[PDB]
Amino acid sequence: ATPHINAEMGDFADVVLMPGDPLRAKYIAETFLEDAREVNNVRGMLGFTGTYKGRKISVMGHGMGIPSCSIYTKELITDFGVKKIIRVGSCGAVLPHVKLRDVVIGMGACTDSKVNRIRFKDHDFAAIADFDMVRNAVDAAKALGIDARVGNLFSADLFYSPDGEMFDVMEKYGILGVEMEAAGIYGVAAEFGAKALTICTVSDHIRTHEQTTAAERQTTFNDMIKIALESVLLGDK
Amino acid sequence: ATPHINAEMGDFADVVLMPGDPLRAKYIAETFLEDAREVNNVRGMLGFTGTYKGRKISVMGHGMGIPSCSIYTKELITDFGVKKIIRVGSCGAVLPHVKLRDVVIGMGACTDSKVNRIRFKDHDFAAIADFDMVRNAVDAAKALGIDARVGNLFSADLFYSPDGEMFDVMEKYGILGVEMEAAGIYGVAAEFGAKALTICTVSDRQTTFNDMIKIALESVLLGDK
Amino acid sequence: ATPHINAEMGDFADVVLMPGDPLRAKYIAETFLEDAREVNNVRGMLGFTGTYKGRKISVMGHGMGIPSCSIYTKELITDFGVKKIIRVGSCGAVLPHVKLRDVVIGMGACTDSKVNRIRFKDHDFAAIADFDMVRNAVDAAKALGIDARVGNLFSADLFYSPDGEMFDVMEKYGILGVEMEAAGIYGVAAEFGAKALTICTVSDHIRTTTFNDMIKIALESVLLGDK
Amino acid sequence: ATPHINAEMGDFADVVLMPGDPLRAKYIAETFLEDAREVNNVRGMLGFTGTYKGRKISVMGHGMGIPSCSIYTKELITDFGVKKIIRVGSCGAVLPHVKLRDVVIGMGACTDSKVNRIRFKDHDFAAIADFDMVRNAVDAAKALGIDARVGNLFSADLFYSPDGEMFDVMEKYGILGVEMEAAGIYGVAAEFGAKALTICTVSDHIRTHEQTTAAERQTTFNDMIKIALESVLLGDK
Amino acid sequence: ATPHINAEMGDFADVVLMPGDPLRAKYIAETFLEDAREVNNVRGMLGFTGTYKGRKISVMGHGMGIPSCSIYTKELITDFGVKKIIRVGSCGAVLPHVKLRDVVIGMGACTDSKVNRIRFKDHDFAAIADFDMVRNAVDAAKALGIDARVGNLFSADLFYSPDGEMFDVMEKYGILGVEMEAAGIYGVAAEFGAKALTICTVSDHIAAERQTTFNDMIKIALESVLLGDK
Amino acid sequence: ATPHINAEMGDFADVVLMPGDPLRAKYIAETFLEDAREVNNVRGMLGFTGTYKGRKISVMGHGMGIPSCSIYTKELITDFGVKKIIRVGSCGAVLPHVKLRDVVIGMGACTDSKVNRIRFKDHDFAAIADFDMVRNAVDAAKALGIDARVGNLFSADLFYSPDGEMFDVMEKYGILGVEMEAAGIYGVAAEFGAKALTICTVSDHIRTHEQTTAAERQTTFNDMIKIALESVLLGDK
Repeated sequence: ATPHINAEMGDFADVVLMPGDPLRAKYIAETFLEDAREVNNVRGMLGFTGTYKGRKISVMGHGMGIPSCSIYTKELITDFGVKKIIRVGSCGAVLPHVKLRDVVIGMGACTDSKVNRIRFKDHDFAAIADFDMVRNAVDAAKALGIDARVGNLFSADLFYSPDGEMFDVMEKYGILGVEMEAAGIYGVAAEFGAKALTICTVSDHIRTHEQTTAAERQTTFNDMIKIALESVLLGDK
Repeated sequence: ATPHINAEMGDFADVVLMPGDPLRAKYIAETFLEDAREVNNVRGMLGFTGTYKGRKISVMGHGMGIPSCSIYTKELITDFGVKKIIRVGSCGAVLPHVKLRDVVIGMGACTDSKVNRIRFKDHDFAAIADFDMVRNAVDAAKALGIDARVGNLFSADLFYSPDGEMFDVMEKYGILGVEMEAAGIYGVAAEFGAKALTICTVSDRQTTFNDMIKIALESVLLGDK
Repeated sequence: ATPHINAEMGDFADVVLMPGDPLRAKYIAETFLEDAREVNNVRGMLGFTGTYKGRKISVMGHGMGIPSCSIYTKELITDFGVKKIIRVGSCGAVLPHVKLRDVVIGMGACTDSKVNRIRFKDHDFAAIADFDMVRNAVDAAKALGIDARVGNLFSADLFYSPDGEMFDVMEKYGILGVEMEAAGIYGVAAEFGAKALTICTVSDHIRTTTFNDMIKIALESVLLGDK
Repeated sequence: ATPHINAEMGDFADVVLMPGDPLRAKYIAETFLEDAREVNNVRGMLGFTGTYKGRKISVMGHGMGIPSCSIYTKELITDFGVKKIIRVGSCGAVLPHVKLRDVVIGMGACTDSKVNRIRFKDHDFAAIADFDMVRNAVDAAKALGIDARVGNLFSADLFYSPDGEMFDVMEKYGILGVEMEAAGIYGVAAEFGAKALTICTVSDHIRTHEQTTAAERQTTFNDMIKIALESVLLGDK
Repeated sequence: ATPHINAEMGDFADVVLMPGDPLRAKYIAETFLEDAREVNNVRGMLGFTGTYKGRKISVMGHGMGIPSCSIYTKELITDFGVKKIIRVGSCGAVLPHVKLRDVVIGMGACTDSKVNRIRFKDHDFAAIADFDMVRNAVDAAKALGIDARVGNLFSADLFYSPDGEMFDVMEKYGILGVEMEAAGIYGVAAEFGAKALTICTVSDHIAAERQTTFNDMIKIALESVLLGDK
Repeated sequence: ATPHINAEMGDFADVVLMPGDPLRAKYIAETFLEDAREVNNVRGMLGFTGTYKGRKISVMGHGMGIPSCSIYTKELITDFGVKKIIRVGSCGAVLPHVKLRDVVIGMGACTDSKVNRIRFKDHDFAAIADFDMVRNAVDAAKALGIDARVGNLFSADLFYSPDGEMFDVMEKYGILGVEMEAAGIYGVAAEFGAKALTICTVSDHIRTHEQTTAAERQTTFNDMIKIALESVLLGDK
């Protein structure tokens, strides 16, 4: 076990899907995986392992924010033999043509966190996904007939920012979705030698003010999960 | 209701105790409060309201790290009329004379987070607790036969430090304990005009945890007078 | 003697009150201390030692700004056995409801100086006072009928700051008073293992109770700490 | 014309290959393109336009360093209608089994430059390539039977680093190649709304001290040019 | 030889003049130097060695931007025994009384580059010229009857700056000229123990005239070297 | 009068020499000035005005550190018509070839203070002296048979630094002397539109370990003051 996961090597698949919400992890396990078993509940951060079309797969919450997900992703990689992490999250949109419930794939993740500067001697570390994982997601989505845009996310430390003007800058630079984790997970993946990808579903739009309910975020963003799971199968070929 | 809290104004007391672990919040509610009711379970971040010695009190998890607890504390303050937040958590000690099971009260919280720099035009914001709450907690501990240490915490963004350079520096400048939240909560309290305090037990013991919760709850009653 | 203080161990009490102005130190010594003697005059930075209600006490100017007071406080702590430093100064208020002559106690001090970042590997060091000292001062003030405000100071490097809008930021985050030293003194205290406190009187409002009372508060606060 | 390019709209193709070395640009024009004509010589920064397998294509030097290539790529995007830029460069390797003449594709670019912080309110902008261009390069390389790793570059401001320890940090975080431009070009592409990709050839090894000659860098790194040109043809499809 | 300079110790004089444009280096060699010989052409960054009034002089382009000129100046100093470097460039003006064609001598160079912060542990390194060289340049200009201002340049990383407001800040602080190199050259000079100076002519305010003015700058630079030898 | 100077316009000359120690200002007034009179004593920061070779000259302490000297120099400039400020101080050396008693003229001043960053939008402001004042000082020193070094000072915020390694960095980039004021004075002069120069005598060494006599130090001090005073006369011509 590790300080935040009461499990043993073997309990997790070598690929883990990770939403921020452990309740979404539960819904995914119950809906998409066969023979699902709970493999963690420390701090209520539910994780499960099951099979999807014969392929062993795990799904576990990572909590909100870079510091939270950095803990779980590190633990999975060093102690549970996890090779790939697919974050399956929600994000806010700033772009006019990005719509509620759109699926976005974060090839890169910008951030206002200091964690990567701490890692990288105060220079700019480009927090990027694994290329093959990005391509597997894109191809899985095309096979599924689900649209998906690929580009930059922005991983914010403050969901409630005092600096509203930063959204104008994000939009200018083509940021697809604003969430709170991708850059941190990508940093961890680089530090500990694993592969990672963040896929998000647009749960609110910052300019139009539209949003989804907490219940909707918890269970209904299934397009991204299908993409994630099928991308794993492509990855195995 | 907010995106992160499925409740309405009135469901929370004006004072909220917050451990990181929502299961700890459940434990606190079931152990210390009368008539405990679950008032939030969005994302499993359990929140409860009940009474302690007749005083309305809430307890809810804040999750791990500055960004997580920043969300919950802001929403409680701006949407649920919360006036005081007391974080009740664990910390790792750095000093030789700061023993295991010691109670530490964070009058200040250092951090390697950028959030307060974002707030404060890239200058040094001293992230501090509300003094009356600190005094209340010190007095409540004394009444219970405990000498709490009062001083600086360090709120880390990285539980798993890439290099661990900061540990010796924290020791050098007299930091009492390392955790992952206080500096963020204090920033929120300052930003939105509320009062906050972080209390921790040195974990690097069900008695001392209970002791800390008793300190927090009794400190609130002191503040009410 | 140290590079900036021509005195020897024993010349200073283990508690030193420090105004920015050395002539204010002279005034405090003549007004409050019995059998006061001058113990330093290097650079005109007048220091004195005497007694207050029988308690040995020193008072000495620290000059203006973090770099200046950092020198004097370090030398006092490392070479003269000083355990407690109490800065007694004036500050500007940015909050509407803070009044002229309000007393402010800096439990913390924000700053735009780089000194604590240099100490703290470019992270945020929370520059704080010693809790017991803060409490002693609150209690001493209350005994005199004064409700001191307890919270953050901001220690500016520039008295003539080019960034007026920062004062709005200070107001938004609840800064009680603006001066030029607290954060530096608190960094020195942490660095060298001592205790410090800054008490200020509000002398003006930035942008569009007496001094003797403040000194009494600081001195009486020491007596409480002794008990 | 623009301040650094004496040419007119239409003189450049909508895709431009750019080495930092204008003499490599000249070699590429003479060697890979038919009917190539010089379209720029301002400051000796040679630019050419010709066809590759019937497709109009340009190649032009961008000079050494972020500030130099930022000027040229900006002027090309805003004033000559250029839609895609492919940097075709050289780089130093820090990883043990990245060897001389290996081709590396920068899906991202780290940097110690301040330019993106200036653009992005002092936060972390993830300087990334256009995904489709990355995939086109990967596919072209596969078709050509040429190996090419995809990952992070590091765009340095100081070829001669005072801080040698930074190479250890690059190595730790899996940096494939150290050059001096990708992150700047990616920042310009984002700022002015175009698409970019950096492909490099390993010209020296920072650890073993193996290195190629100035002549070899000028005129023998042809694998990366084949990939770049074939990838454009894929993108057109 | 170095990866960016195909030449050997001795091919260069111990003083090198450097415009950004290698073609202007070629012009200088051809115009003011005798017996000029091309000594570098890697990346087309032309370098020449000749004599001016009997004194061995080199001139070579440095390309655009701090990273570019930093490579050339470093290599000239460490591998080619170069002692003094004089940048002879163009700049943009932000001050009212600074006119097109004015000659500015950069005793200092401000910058928005991170290179000196990298050198100097994230503190403020004042990127300054060598005093004697500045004085030689001022004295030569006087001898030639050319007026010159001595002050701060600003070395910008982005010719196309997203931050329009910074030019107001430069003006407020008396920046004489905005170019893209001096601060980097000065950092190199300090790092490797050589001497440097940047002289610029104002080419913009943010034909035959530009010629005369360019020549004037070159004459100041060359004549200042002679003064420095004395 | 101003908040830190209880004097009236005309009480100061248009040139003010400024040592850190107000007692040194008194010494200078008594030793070099005719008909000296005290014109300030607020905070014990003694200032005097008199004549040197018939020329009106002032001398006033500035206290220790950037924040202290920034207050005094600003007030002299905006409210007392002061055009030139000459700091005359002591400094520590880091270079072995820089000897105790050397005279150093700070044409530039590096610093670890944030004050110039605050002024200059977080970029690098080169804190410099006025060129003519530097030249006047070099010439005055020559005429007195003294060879002054001209280059960079480093203005430190911390006389007792926790960062011992910074001295190696200073040495590496050729810093001549370490003091605590020059960069702040130069920042003020630039902000409020006056001219400044800092001259220092080397009084200690961080790397070497010579030791002088008080007699030698007073001679050298006097030498520096003569240089400052004579440099003013040169500038008047």
